[PDB]
Amino acid sequence: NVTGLFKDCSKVITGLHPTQAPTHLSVDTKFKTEGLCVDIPGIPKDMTYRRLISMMGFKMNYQVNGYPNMFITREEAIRHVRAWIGFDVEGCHATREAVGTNLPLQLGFSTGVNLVAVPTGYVDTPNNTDFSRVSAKPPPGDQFKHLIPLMYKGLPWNVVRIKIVQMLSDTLKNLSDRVVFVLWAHGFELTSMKYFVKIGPERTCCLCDRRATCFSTASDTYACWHHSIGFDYVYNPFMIDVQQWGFTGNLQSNHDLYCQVHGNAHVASCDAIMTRCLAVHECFV
Amino acid sequence: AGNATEVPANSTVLSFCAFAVDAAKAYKDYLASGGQPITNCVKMLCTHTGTGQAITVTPEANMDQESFGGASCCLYCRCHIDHPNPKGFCDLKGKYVQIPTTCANDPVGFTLKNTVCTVCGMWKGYGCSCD
Ligand SMILES: CNC(=O)c1ccccc1
Ligand SMILES: [Mg+2]
Ligand SMILES: [Zn+2]
Ligand SMILES: [Zn+2]
Ligand SMILES: [Zn+2]
Ligand SMILES: [Zn+2]
Repeated sequence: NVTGLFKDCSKVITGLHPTQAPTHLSVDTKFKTEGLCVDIPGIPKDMTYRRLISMMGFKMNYQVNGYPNMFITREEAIRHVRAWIGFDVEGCHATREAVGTNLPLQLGFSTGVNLVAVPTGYVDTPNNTDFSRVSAKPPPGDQFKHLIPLMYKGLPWNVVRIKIVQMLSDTLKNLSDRVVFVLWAHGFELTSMKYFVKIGPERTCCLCDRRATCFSTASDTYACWHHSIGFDYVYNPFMIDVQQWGFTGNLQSNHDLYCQVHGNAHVASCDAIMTRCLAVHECFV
Repeated sequence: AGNATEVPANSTVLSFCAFAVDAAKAYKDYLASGGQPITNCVKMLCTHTGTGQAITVTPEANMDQESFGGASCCLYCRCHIDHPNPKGFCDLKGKYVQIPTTCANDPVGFTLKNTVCTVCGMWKGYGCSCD
């Protein structure tokens, strides 16, 4: 029994050396015997490998005192309706040196904002994990023909996460002390969040008494939506998956049951708008 | 396509430490809250007639230790996150780590909490002979 979380997406026909494999599963077959591994002097470590590691399959069901839960109940999301931001990501597929994972390409929000990111992955090396640009291809299809030009109009993630924090801060400073991302089939969005979200115990702003919604790696400091200028990370966000509310079909068909003013332009921000719209109609009518 | 590296028993803890600002504190707090230790480490079949040093190029477990592949005992390697040292490189990946048999249930936690004596090469409190 295995998971897709941290799946090795390289095309290397061998596993890893016992000293370099992150897990027993990833050790090369030559080293395995009786449920354990053996060191084989004469079969050396690899010092040049680059192995793309998949960020699909995160499970945020931790129960740790002092750490808030990311996924909240419908009743708690209702109480924080002013914090609702619809969120959707259109991804691209890993290609050439790797195959088997999706990388964020277009991040859409119910504020109408679309951000294009350079296809970046988590690549294991003999020394560390290297967060770097990877070869990617837009999904095989014609409804994703709008993504083909975006493969060259993307920004590095260090800029993208700064723009997300800036947009959320501009939108939510006068509305709420939190953010609640409103999702439909949260899997890929949660994967995308690894690229711009950090978690931990509840903190206060460095400049005021309001709770911290942002974090800066550069200064190791926390800030509210009012003082997050220059901040790169979303800190302790909340979220909910509208798909899990007992809906039979897809996002568009359920949204169109209540609303006729949000046509499908087939962009990430459009799905994010439809998600928040459906959540409002379902929760308050 | 691709090759699975993990088991479902590690999903919660790896996901939690993968998103944390301070992964080390997150893992210790996870254990303190009753969470299970990270499993699926690279445990070695060895003679147990080794030198007993803490971090070695070959398994060096003695009769009181278990040998493991170093990357599998590193929280930062296990979560695919940044390493805390200024150079950003690992000291366990590429080596073998000898863990006391009494602590073999949580190899990741042991390496996070303990230090290697720079004089004798043994773990402080677990084999370090000098003061
Ligand atoms: C040929 N590839 C493998 O044996 C492998 C297995 C698990 C994780 C990474 C690589
Ligand atoms: Mg979408
Ligand atoms: Zn503030
Ligand atoms: Zn609508
Ligand atoms: Zn490491
Ligand atoms: Zn010593």
